[PDB]
Amino acid sequence: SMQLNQYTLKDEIGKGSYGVVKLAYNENDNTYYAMKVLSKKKLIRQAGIEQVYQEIAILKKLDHPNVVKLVEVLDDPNEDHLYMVFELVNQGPVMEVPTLKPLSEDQARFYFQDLIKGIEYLHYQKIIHRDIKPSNLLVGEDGHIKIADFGVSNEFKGSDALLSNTVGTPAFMAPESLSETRKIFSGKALDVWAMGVTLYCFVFGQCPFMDERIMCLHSKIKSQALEFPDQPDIAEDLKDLITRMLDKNPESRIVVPEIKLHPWVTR
Ligand SMILES: O=C(O)c1ccc(-c2c[nH]c3ncc(-c4ccccc4)cc23)cc1C1CCCC1
Repeated sequence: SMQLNQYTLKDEIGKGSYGVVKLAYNENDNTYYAMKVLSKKKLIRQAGIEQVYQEIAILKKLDHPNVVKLVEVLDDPNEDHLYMVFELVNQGPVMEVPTLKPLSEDQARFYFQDLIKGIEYLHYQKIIHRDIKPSNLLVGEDGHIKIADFGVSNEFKGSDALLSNTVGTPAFMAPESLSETRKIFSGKALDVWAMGVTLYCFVFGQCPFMDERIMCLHSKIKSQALEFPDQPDIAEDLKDLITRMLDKNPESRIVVPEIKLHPWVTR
C-alpha cells in the first residue's frame, strides 16, 4: 500500500476511460472508498486538461442513489497526480459483455429501473453521460446500481446538448453519431440508444450489433435490422421496448418519460 493524507491506497479495483481506480481506506473515519487516480502530464500527452475539472464540476452537482458520489478531490498544483475519492460501490460492475451468464428478465427489469432513475436525474441536471454500458453500472451493497465513469460526460444549457460529434464506446454509439456528414444531433437521445444496447446486453449477454471490424460495426449500427435470437425467449413487451430504444431515427426514438410508463417497466 501507500499513504496519501488520511488514505491508505491498496489494490487497483477498476480502470475506466481515464486513469485507474484503487481501493482506499480512510483512517480518520475507518471507511473504505474508491479512489480515481489521474496523471495530468499523461492526459496532456493523450491530447497530443480542463476536461478533468469539468468532470469534477459535474460530479459535485450529483446527489442521487443511482449515481456515484464524489466525496473529495485532492489536487496539489505542484504535483502530477490528481485524486478523486468516491463512495465505494462494493459489488462492482453489473456485467461485462460478452458474458455466458445474462440476467433474467426480472433482474434486468430491476436494474433497468435503477438505470432509468439515474439517467432521468442526470438529464434533469443537464448532464449527458455518453458512456452508458453494463460495465459502467456498479452494484452496491443494497443490490441497486449506480451509474459511474463520468470521464466523457457533458453539461449542456437549455433543453438538450447540440452535438456535432461525440465520444463513446463504439458498440453503444447511436447511428446518428456515426455519419460521415456534418450534422447536429441530440445528446439525450444518445443516452437512450445506449440504454437500449445496455438492456439488450442485460438479457442476451451480447450487444445487438457487433463486429471485430470497426467499419462493419459502424455500418451495422446504421443499417442492420435489430434481431432477437430464438433463445432466450423474451416477452413481447420487452422486445417492443428495446425496439423503440433502438429506433435508428433519433426523431422517433422513445424518450425517457415514456420509457418509465412502458408496460414492461411498470409490471
Ligand atoms: O473511471 C472512472 O471515472 C471511475 C470512477 C469511479 C469509480 C467508482 C466509484 N465507486 C466505486 N466503487 C467500486 C468500484 C469497483 C469495484 C470493483 C470492481 C470495479 C469497480 C468502482 C467505483 C469507477 C470508475 C470507472 C472505472 C471502473 C468502472 C467505472
